[PDB]
Amino acid sequence: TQNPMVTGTSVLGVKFEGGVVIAADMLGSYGSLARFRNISRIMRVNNSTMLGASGDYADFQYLKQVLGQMVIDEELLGDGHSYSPRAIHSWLTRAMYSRRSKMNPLWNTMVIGGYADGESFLGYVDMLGVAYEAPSLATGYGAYLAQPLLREVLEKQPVLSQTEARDLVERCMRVLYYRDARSYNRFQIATVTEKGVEIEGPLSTETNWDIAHMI
Amino acid sequence: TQNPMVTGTSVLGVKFEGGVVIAADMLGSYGSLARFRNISRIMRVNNSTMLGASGDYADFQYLKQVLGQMVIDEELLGDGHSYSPRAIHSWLTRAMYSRRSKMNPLWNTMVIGGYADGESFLGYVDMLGVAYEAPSLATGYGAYLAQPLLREVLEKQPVLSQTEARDLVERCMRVLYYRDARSYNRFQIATVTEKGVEIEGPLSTETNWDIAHMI
Amino acid sequence: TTIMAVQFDGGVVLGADSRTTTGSYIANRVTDKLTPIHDRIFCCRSGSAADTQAVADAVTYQLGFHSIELNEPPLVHTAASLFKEMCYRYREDLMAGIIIAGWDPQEGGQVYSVPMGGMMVRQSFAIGGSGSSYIYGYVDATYREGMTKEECLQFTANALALAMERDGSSGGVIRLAAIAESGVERQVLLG
Amino acid sequence: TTIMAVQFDGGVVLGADSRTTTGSYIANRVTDKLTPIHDRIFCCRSGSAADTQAVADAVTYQLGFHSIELNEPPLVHTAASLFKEMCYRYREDLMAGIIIAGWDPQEGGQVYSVPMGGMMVRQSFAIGGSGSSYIYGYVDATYREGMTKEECLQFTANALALAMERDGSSGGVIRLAAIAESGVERQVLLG
Amino acid sequence: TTIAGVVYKDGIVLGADTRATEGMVVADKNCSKIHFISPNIYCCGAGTAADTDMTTQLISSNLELHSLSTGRLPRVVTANRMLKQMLFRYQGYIGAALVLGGVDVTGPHLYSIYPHGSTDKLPYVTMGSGSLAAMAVFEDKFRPDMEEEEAKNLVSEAIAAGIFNDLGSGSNIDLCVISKNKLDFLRPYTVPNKKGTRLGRYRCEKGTTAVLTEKITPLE
Amino acid sequence: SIMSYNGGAVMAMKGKNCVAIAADRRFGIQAQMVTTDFQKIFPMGDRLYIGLAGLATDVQTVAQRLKFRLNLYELKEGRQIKPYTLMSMVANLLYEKRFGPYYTEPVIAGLDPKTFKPFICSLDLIGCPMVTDDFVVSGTCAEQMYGMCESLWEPNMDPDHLFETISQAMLNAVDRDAVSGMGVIVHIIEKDKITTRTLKARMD
Amino acid sequence: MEYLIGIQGPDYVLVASDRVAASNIVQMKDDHDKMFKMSEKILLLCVGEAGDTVQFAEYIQKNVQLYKMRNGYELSPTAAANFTRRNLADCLRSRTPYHVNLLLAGYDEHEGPALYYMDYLAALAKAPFAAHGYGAFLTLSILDRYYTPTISRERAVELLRKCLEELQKRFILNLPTFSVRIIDKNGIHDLDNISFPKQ
Amino acid sequence: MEYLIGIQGPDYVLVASDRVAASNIVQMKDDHDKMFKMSEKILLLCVGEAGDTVQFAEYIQKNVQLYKMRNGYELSPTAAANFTRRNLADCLRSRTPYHVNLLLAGYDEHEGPALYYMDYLAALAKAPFAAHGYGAFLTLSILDRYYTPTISRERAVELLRKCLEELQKRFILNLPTFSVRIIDKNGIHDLDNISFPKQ
Amino acid sequence: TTTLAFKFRHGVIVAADSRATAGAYIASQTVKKVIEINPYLLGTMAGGAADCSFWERLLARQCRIYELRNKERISVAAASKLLANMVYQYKGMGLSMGTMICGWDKRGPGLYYVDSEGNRISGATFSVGSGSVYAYGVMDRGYSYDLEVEQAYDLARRAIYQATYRDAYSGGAVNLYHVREDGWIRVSSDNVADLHEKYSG
Amino acid sequence: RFSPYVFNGGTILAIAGEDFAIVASDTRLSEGFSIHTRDSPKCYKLTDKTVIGCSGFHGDCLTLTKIIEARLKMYKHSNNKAMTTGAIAAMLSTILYSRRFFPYYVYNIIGGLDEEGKGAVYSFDPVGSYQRDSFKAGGSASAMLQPLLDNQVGFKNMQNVEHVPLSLDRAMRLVKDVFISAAERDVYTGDALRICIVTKEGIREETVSLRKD
Repeated sequence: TQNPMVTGTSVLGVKFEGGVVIAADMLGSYGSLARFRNISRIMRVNNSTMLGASGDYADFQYLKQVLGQMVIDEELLGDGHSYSPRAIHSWLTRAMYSRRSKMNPLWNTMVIGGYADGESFLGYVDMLGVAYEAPSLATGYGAYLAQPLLREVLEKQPVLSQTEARDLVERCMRVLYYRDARSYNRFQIATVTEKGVEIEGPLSTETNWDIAHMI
Repeated sequence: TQNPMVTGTSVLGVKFEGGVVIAADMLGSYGSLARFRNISRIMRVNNSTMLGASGDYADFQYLKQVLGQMVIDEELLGDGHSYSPRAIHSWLTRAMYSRRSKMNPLWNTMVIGGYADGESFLGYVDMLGVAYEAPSLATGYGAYLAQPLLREVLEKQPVLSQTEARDLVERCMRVLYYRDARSYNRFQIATVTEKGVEIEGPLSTETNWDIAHMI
Repeated sequence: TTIMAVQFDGGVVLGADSRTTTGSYIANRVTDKLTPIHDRIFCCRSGSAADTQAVADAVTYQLGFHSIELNEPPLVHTAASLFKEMCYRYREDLMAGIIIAGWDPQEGGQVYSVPMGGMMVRQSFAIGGSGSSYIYGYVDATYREGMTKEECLQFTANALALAMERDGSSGGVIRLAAIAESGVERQVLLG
Repeated sequence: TTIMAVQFDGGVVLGADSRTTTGSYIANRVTDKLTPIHDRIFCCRSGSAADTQAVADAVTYQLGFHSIELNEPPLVHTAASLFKEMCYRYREDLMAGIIIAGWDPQEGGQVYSVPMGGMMVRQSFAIGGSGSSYIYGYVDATYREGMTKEECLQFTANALALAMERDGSSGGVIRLAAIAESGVERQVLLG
Repeated sequence: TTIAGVVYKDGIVLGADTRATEGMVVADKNCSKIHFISPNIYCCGAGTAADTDMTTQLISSNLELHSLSTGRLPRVVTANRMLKQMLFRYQGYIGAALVLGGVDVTGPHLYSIYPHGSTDKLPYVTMGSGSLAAMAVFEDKFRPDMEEEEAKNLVSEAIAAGIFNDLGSGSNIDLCVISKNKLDFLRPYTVPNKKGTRLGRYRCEKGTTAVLTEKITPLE
Repeated sequence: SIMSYNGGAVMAMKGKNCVAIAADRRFGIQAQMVTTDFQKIFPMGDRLYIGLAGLATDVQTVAQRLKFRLNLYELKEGRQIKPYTLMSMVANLLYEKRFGPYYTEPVIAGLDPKTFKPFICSLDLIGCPMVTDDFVVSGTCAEQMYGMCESLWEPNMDPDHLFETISQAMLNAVDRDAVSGMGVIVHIIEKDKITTRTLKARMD
Repeated sequence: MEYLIGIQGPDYVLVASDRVAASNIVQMKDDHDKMFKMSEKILLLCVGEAGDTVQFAEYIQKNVQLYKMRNGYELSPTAAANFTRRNLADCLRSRTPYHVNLLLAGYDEHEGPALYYMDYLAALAKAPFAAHGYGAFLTLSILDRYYTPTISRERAVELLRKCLEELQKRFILNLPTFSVRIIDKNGIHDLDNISFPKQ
Repeated sequence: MEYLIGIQGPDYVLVASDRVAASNIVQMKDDHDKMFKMSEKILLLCVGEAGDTVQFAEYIQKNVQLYKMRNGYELSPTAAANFTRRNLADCLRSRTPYHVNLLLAGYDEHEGPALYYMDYLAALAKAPFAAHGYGAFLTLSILDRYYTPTISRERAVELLRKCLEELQKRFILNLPTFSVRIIDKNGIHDLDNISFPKQ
Repeated sequence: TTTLAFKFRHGVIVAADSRATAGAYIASQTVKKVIEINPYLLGTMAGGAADCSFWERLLARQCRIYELRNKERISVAAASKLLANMVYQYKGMGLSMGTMICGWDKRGPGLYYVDSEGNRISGATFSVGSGSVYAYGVMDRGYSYDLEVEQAYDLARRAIYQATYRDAYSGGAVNLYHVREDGWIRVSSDNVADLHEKYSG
Repeated sequence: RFSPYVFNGGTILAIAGEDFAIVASDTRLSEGFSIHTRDSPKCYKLTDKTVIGCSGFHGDCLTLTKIIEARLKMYKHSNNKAMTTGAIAAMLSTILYSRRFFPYYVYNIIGGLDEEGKGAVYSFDPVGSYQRDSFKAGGSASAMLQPLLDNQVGFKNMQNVEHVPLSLDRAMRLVKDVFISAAERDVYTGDALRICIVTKEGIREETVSLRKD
């Protein structure tokens, strides 16, 4: 993709004790016009891993299609063997690299979250194929804005509980609602555990404007 | 002005027996957005000549100011002498040429119509200083569209009456409403005779759409 | 230019201006901007003209062939998928503002939108065209959940009226389309 | 960004969002986008910020000095003429969306508009700002000639509400200004 | 470079980080970014260093001149008007990202100046390259009418987050507090980063370098 | 770059009670050298030198201009100049050409005129001063001299180890550098005397 | 384009330019002179954009003659060199820069002989031997191979003979005749014009 | 840049190229040979991009030798000229064009001697005398004053001597040695190597 | 970058420096530029490391193929021809390569010069590189055909010393190879500063 | 528009000993003016006697690592033996030239043992040359690190300083000092240090922290 038409915005994900929470909003802005204000930007992959992305929404639909077909195929193998989330991460990295090697990149910014076999997993995939693991990921302007809250609390406390993690995600999305121009007060939280994968509904934020009464 | 912000559109003018009729519409479009749909694009100069213009409306306000001041000054001379319309045409041509010599052009397209001492006058002023006389003038796309109707009837009949001229102007403005993208169904007709200068109200057109019931 | 599709309980309602322009000159004063594909499914287009015409013809080809081979009436989401595949695989050269609507026996009336990129979404109402932003300004003001047919016709009538009135590219004459289970009822308003 | 001015019988009513942005980052969340010049005359700005701030300060200078020398309250059309001259003289470097409104003893409430070019016009209502196209879509739909003060407040509230809801640059909080013969009444609303 | 400003219940607490990079190499570990203006008004700069320096020295000279001509304490709004008029007079050629703060008779007043000439009065601002992290900490943990130690801890936290994010400073975050009566200025506030001790003595010796031509020149 | 037109490297290093300044000797156009005796360290009064690096035109011009203003100052006022005063003068001289900038990076190293206090600072091509405590460098090669001096510096240095430390730093950073070489001159000054030594550097 | 050589001795300076005034295809003039006698013991050479060469000769030559007629005596070579450098550095930062490549050859009663070296960016140099051009490359390897600071003038003439004979061996341009000067305790003495039949 | 004359006689062809293989500053090789004996009575010269010269020489030379071994006899000069022109016209409109400047010198039993003239745009010519480079410019005028269709070969050698003596007078490049061939009823006879001492 | 080559009565002398910079930054001081193709061939490195290394390695491969198929050692001109033919197929694509080919032949001495511009030429003296002109100067001072052995050694060594003394992009160890009738022999690898002390006086 | 490269930065060091090859690298991965992580080791353990470090563009580093591992397994599953060090160096040079006209933007250092059991550091360039040197510093901090190693490993520019063979723990304190001293001035260096030591008995690793900015 040379020119991204319909972009999303920042995606937040962080591990906790035996699970990964991912939250991204539901906005499909074109240029500055928030044209598609009710879209889904997280795919709930089969039972362990879970995907969220940024960049071109059409490319996300495309990779949604391809990953869905591959997951359906392994589940129809009937062998009792699944994809680890790290295997999905490797495949996606190779896919993005082979996209940009042919000078036709997929304009995305993807976050892979998974919990399989006791261990959580949270992987990152860039457009250029830059890919790594991290205890807390933040895309787009989130790496500029909501990343230091994650890096503050994880330095202050390396492990978490589910409630503290979810609350921290809520606070970061509030902050992104405050000062991202491409943002919207409607977001959805998605969560993986060993109990399965769960997508919560379109939550919102609670804002403050008491600094506006000053001059 | 290097980049015209708020442009007008085409101006039509034609002599007749002892008078000149000029009609232009009332639209102030910015780009494609018709932002100022009720504006005046004809200055009624003192008692004989009369001005209509196209292009940037702000420059038209500027020349309105300067010409108004010059006419006020000669009328405050109290000598009984006025500007002939041809003198105004000459002055405006020299003004535009000295404007464009400094590489800062006035983005306009001006038409000067006047009736003095038995003889009608209809002058043209370009942005580049190109200036001439004509029995019928047409600016912008009017020189592409309504020019051959004027030149058709003037070849078939070199003189006109006031009613025939006004009807022909009405038909040409109907045609310009049909196929100019920068056009609007609201125009005002201005007319000079020896009886003075008269600005008629915001007339409209009567359109046809019976070709639409075909496929 | 400005195209619009609104669904209701029974079916969907479409609408467009005409005014095919080239630059600042109008090349064509009256245009079938909306196009039949199947007997129950329409699409209305924007952007470039030749691109959308050729794509719509190929979609008509593939969709007619597939729906004859099924020996069943086609889905709407299927045609949306066809436009999605042809738009996304060969983007880069096209400028398509394709909006798919149409009644279905299984799923009722549906409206899909395919903008210039190639994403596909189902909507309850849609805008499209360069002069669609303004009525996109108030279509989220005037909309009420659960309209009738006449409320949709009056709604889109006021919409395309104001869009044609304000935008320079929009204008011309009003074409409407009402698609339901019963039949296809098209009409042309003027003045 | 999105600025608005509506007159009524007694006086005029203004309005703006706040949200001063730079690119995609918000530099400032709350802003006095409308500016006092005289005790009865406001202006609300758009385009670049520094341009409008310096122009408004110089207009405040010239108008205050002139109105002290007249020993009479100034006109609104005078201040509009001052903005016209200063905008037009440096149209090459400024980006001003200055809208002048204000009550006057001789002429009541008036609204003048000066866009980026440098032309000057008297209007009954005005839009302004990059996210103003949408409520410019329906400001010719909802407007009724001869409103009251409360109808103008509700009107501009709905206007700036929908503009702030839809445009990305617009948003924040609603600031209002009511100018009449009696006084100037400003308040900060949200909804 | 991450400067910040805030307004507590009485005055203004300013902070800074003092890594003056020239391109990609750390060129300085201690660069005073908190500049003098007046006995009550201070200023911080960002972006082009020498432009901010020359401009802030010129405006401080002019306000010293005006204040000594008047005979009372200066006003912050006069500094704001001079700065915005100067930066607009240079048409945005001079890049000077400024934070202006002082306490007048009316009280504390904080201004941020963007280098074209657009200015804002705010209860809290962040400027610089890593300003986003400090603005994150501000938008998370600001409340109106903070106390003294609360505001100092908050500003320290913000600049600390800017330092744990990229292009902060090695430096020991500088602070400055302006009240109605008491002006303070604290360079070595908190040193989080001790340098690691050297592991070998890589000291040269008295003669390990060949000398071609010596000279001795006595003095007084 | 334009700074890499004629090469150049200036190092200044602060010792315990004394200060050492050194520079390279090579002069030439982009790849063709010309001479090995081009002077870049100038005396500005007693026990205080200045070094100039970059384009040689601005080097000689700013050195003569600074000598002009320096003698006018020292004749209007009988005392000799303090180093902060010289720093402010060089900053003002460079900032007068704000948009017509000279291409130089002046380095000032001198002692106190009243006490024996050393002083180092450096400026940019528009007049940004920077006072430090360990060392300042300028010229084309930067990262080399930063790595060497951050490797070898100690706070309290006798002048011999000061001389050898700055010697090894200049030699190694010059041998890694391409466009700046062909000998090193070293000025090691103190309250009592002024020493100038030239090292046997590689002529390659 | 070409090069004029400038060999310095113990008590003499051996300068030698060419005589070529070609224009881009043809050699219009084969006895051109680039040698500008400033004073009784000060020479100057110039190569560059050939509209600037003449204007430098007018300005420098006549302003030095103005100093000589004003005060009572001849300049040092050092002050003359610095004055040329100053006028380059002043004429550079304008709308009208000069693009010339000079070198200066003087003789003092006290300093003895002196050789300088300009550039089109106004750089002074106190050189043992200077260079410009492509002959810069060739003549400086050969000359830097065979140099002695205490060299007699006939050894320098023989070295220059050899250097020109190795210039006519792998050079693309023509350069048929070189004129040669010398400066001594007396003044400017012109030696014979040095050409070679090549093959 | 460089030079090759193509004088046609009544019953002979006088070709003469140079021996220069310089690269952009220095003259790397002063005994270069651009003369490509195609057959017993057909010569070929080449000037252009010096990586293309050799590859064209390979192609043409070996395909003509291949023709000679195939059919049993020597080509006409005319068919060889047309074949070269044809291969330029095919090689131009591709991703790999050739930028060479040829001329062909042959001898027929029936047509006698023959001179052709290429260009980097594949143009045939049946010329009385041709040239290339900038000495082309000077020398065809010099040659065009003093031409006779019935000219003897020693007059042509003397004429070429005069033309070279006027080439070494106002030209910017060096060109020290020229090699000279001749074509007769016998074949390709190499004349003596023609250089000049200038001064 | 400065390389040279010249053949004479007793075989061929090839010398080179060992400095390979990167812009304004010196990478190494001991870059062995004279690529030993065979026990009877020596190739050089003239502009670009990877291109010279790759194409000369491929040429060594090809020459070994030729010998193992014909049981008869390849000539020098044939090797230069193969190198020029392999280089010509990427003309304009941005290869910088100005190497030299040296070796002993059935004809005896062989000295060619192959460019990425495809300027395959014979000759007697050559010098490639940024400071090659300096080597041309001092070499065409000291050149003859009837030279001795130690004279040619001193000629090449003095040449590389003057070249690296004037040019900035040259330095490091001075390699020195000598091509004989039977095979090539490395003479010495001498540092610049040692030569500066020896030859400065 | 789309630019195909981006600068991730990084610093890789190598020291060739008498019987050891030490390769160390920080684990900071950044981009522009941000930090992506503080754990991304540039080192990779190929065989029992080979450690490779890869800096520059990160995706090409990962891709190149995986391709090298594949060809290692191909050589093993074809020829019943592991590769040497120089064979791997030659193979990497063939790869880097095999994408000549769309290059990898990757600096590479392979350390390891030769067949004699001695240390060997093979440096590289983005286009595919290599050479057996004793020490290299690749990446952003190359110029901050080469002259100090020239002073200490090479014993250059010194007088009357004899040559002691570099022992192990001397090399360790050297590596620690150069990463601390370079982390003082670099912006692309810090947050950890992964030190790989190749002996005649395997590969050792060691984790040393740094300053957190």
